[PDB]
Amino acid sequence: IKKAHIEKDFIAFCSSTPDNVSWRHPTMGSVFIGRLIEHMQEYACSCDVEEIFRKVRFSFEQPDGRAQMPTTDRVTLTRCFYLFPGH
Amino acid sequence: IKKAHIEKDFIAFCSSTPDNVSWRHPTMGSVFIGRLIEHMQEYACSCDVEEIFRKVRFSFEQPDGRAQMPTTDRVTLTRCFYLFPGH
Amino acid sequence: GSEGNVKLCSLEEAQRIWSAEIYPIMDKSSRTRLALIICNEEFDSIPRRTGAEVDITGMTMLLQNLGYSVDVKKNLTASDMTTELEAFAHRPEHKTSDSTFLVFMSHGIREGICGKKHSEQVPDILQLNAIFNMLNTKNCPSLKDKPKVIIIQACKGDSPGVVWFKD
Amino acid sequence: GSEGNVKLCSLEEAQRIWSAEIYPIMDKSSRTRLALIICNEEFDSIPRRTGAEVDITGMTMLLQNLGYSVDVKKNLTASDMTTELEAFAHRPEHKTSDSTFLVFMSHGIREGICGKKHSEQVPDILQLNAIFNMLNTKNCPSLKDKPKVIIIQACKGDSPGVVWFKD
Repeated sequence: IKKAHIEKDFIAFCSSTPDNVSWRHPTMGSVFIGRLIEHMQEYACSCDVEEIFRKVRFSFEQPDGRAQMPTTDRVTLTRCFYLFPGH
Repeated sequence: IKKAHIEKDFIAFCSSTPDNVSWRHPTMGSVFIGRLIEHMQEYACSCDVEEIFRKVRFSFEQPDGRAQMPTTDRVTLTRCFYLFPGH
Repeated sequence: GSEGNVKLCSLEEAQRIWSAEIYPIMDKSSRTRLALIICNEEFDSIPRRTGAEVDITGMTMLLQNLGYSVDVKKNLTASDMTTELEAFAHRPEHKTSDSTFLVFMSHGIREGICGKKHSEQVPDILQLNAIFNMLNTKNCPSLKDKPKVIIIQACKGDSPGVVWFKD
Repeated sequence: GSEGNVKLCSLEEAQRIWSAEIYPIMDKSSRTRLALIICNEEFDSIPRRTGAEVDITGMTMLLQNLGYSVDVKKNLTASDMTTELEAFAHRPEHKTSDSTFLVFMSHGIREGICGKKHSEQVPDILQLNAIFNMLNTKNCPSLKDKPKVIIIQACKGDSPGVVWFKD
């Protein structure tokens, strides 16, 4: 028999920090989701997911209006995850 | 009064995943600590901390002997943290 | 919702990226990438999550355009979510996949993600721990050494998430 | 322990890195960077953490060489750890700092980090939540918008963290 890490190559991205609300516009949808899609559409070509997720967090930096801060958790990615769109 | 995010610009780096052991040599010290120091010494010059921490996780990839997997948690860094050693 | 059209990685951009620190991608014509979206919109004791269809549309189109076959499950209890995740983890397509995405969209509290039956009196909660456990190397050996991306749209509690300051 | 000598970032390497997505660094001659190391080595009911001095030496030298004034506190209960973290968070030097490092090294369990008095019968545990809470914008306004790096050497439970396979 051979050993393998029980937990490895995960990344979680949540819409807000512990204790805190995430916002959803009743017609325009969830703000985190919309922001994530837009950053993926734009940066999947040139950035790994950790980089993309950081960019998403940056977009929420100014706590204007309905503030929230997305958070990346339980990251055990040992490598860069590039999506290589088109490939 | 003005609003500020309650939780922002954090990154946690733990020696092992939830439920799981981290190892410490009685004379050589903790493996995660030694590995972290070595990667910081080498990569603080050219990589941001998220990048450095990923490199540390990679060094533990092969579950040889006393296996463990360091994990990055509760990441709300909105920017790249470069240490700029020497500056 | 969103069209989900993704800027393409050019042949030379893929070259600039390619060394030994990148997740390997499988052959386009033979790989069977899978993604799962669980979205709760209608609840027994929580207001309807109006606009969830926009989220479903956008995430589905995006994940498809990134090369994933997308399964969508709606209005599930934590129990149904658990069963669905166990079934997803055992899908043989993962063996000929290089990665996966799991997207959860629901009401949420500190303890985790709300199932359709959730109430303060009788909790119906999927714990984040259970998601990881069900997709771990033991329970999902086919996704060993492959990136598992978990996306969660939910509150983590009812706090506005802010502190006030004068200066 | 380790010398902690760090490869320097050259003037031209700093140029290659420098755009609007990097944490700003304060002037070398005026900034007052702070780091805290809490390390438990001797316990009431847990075996001595032999080799902890190696960890302390290495982390102290490294953090100093990265420009941090390093405070070291040893053999604390969760209560003393809490008090120490509250004091650290209120240090006025953070106002003229650009970042901080917090290093915890102890025995640990699922619930958190073990204080010196910890036993199965009478827990003495610092929760990871409390660390964040104490360094958050409310309780540590001086570190608003500044990177807060938390390093934890501890078990998160007593599992070897592996699954076995034949093939």
